[PDB]
Amino acid sequence: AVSKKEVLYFLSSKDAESSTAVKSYLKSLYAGAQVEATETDASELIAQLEKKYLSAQVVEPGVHNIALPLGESGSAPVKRYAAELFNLGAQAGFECPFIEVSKKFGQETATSETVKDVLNKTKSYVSADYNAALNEVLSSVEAEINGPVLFDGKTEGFKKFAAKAKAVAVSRGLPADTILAYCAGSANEDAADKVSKEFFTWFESAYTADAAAEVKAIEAEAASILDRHLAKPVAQIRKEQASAYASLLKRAETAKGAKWAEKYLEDVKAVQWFDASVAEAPASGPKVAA
Amino acid sequence: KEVYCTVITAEPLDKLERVELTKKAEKFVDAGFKLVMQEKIDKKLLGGFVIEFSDRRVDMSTAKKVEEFNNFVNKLVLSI
Amino acid sequence: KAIVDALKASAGDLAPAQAVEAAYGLALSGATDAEAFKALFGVVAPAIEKAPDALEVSSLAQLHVASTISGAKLPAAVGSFVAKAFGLAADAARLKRSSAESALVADVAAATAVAFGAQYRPEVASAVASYVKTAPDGSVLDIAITKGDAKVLVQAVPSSLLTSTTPAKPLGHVAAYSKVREAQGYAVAVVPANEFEALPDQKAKAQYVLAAIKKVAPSF
Amino acid sequence: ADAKALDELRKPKFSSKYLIQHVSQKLIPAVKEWEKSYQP
Repeated sequence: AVSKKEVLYFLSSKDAESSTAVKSYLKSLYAGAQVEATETDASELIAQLEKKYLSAQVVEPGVHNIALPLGESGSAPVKRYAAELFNLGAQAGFECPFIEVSKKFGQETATSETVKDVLNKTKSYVSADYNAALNEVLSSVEAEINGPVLFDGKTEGFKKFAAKAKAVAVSRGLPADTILAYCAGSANEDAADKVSKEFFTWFESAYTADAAAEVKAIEAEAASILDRHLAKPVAQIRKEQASAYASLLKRAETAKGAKWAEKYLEDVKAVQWFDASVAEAPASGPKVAA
Repeated sequence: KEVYCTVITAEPLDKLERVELTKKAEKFVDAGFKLVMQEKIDKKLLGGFVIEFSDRRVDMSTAKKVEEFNNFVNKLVLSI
Repeated sequence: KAIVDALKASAGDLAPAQAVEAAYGLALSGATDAEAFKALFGVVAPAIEKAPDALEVSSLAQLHVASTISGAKLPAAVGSFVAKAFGLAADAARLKRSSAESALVADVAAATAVAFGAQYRPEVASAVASYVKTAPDGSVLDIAITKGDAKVLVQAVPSSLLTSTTPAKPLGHVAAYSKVREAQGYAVAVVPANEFEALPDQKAKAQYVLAAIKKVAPSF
Repeated sequence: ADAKALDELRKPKFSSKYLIQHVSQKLIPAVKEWEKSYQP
């Protein structure tokens, strides 16, 4: 069942087993059942931990429903794959990736008064080739002012670094004059529209260049998995995969009463149903009742 | 019969924020000792206070609470 | 008056999810024509009684808006169920809140504590935890204030519910959220963030909140 | 037997979703009582 907070995440979700328990919960309220009170407590450390583990129950079936565009020509299968991950994050309660990772920077560096510290607390979220390219530009400005560059901004010593780090950003390939003017905006909406259309030209070229690098790594992982597997004899393969299947069924059958292992083995039965419904009529596929 | 201590907070204290802290720290001394006060600012603390009793330190800041929160969460998820 | 008269006779060509967004958009546009709401709810109320799970809760909450504002009544099995589906679709907008709305709602809840009198930080924050009363349909209201039996809700609407032009007035759905709580006993004081965050200091944010409460409930 | 459904045939099978749920049903009620009993 649902605990009244999982069902609020699964309203906007569209995966099947979450839409099955919402339609089972919506059928109960039509049959005279009372909706429980939403809990007006659970302070901001507990509340953002419930968001972490409830978004993960919307993301995890949604990732397994998105087909990877492996070995495709063009950008539109890669843009389909990125658009499916955007709508999955929007259903799981995330905002845009630009808004959600800039929130991650302002959360990590709430107390950092020196710009060397923001390069050392947001090291996990920025590229190590770009963290290094801003640490060299930091030391070139650290040598001139002979002082720690402070994280204030209206200091003129800051824009000794900020006008030099902007030259790195155009050297890396991203237009920082366009990105900054999008999050600040302008007065008229006509000149804010042409800086919006130049920002989303970068943004669509940013996640498609990031989804394709995620696809080109799965293509390269499956190619090195296969070429390691094509070098074995078949009798080695058949007993290595029957051992890993048996080690993973006894991992799921020793744990009983858990919801994860009962639903694991129910899916082992549902794969065997799929193989049995194809053997009845292989020209039509599995039998779907309609 | 005083107790010299220095309190480091994130923001400068209000006069109700001071009286709320004073009876909260006065159970960290096991008498009717009036800890005098001393104020210090460090916004590296994310709110709360630390009481530097010059022999012992009680860290009731939230920056230590969220750091001990994550260490408790990261130990349950490695066991569960 | 020709669009609503077109719905009085051709409300049989619409799907039950299409007939909800017709009547919701009529109740938001201030329609008094009950011959449309008699016809438009004749599509949906058999379909909910056919299969209640067919429409999503985002569309079931639009029917509780439409059956409240023009007041055209649903069956007792449907209207009790659709009112429970407004509590569900309001918390999903609150659980999945944009977190610049959460940075705004926690700012409006602070400035409505300054307006009711709190000059120190432990007495501001002790009040904002008391404003989080539960709505009678099961929902959570972030600023729910009561003086005796007179209840005032303060609702903040950041930018997502504002018109994207230069006047920047709030969209039609904030009147939907007002008039449903107003039928539950609240005097909704809507504060938009194009006006609220233009103020320079916190007590000026408190006087804009208190001007918004006195404009709605004059006893507060 | 055969011809199951469509709305439960759309389920992605070996996703986690329940090992994630097993943690959040044993982390959230175990960390609710951590911060209500928390003294430095």
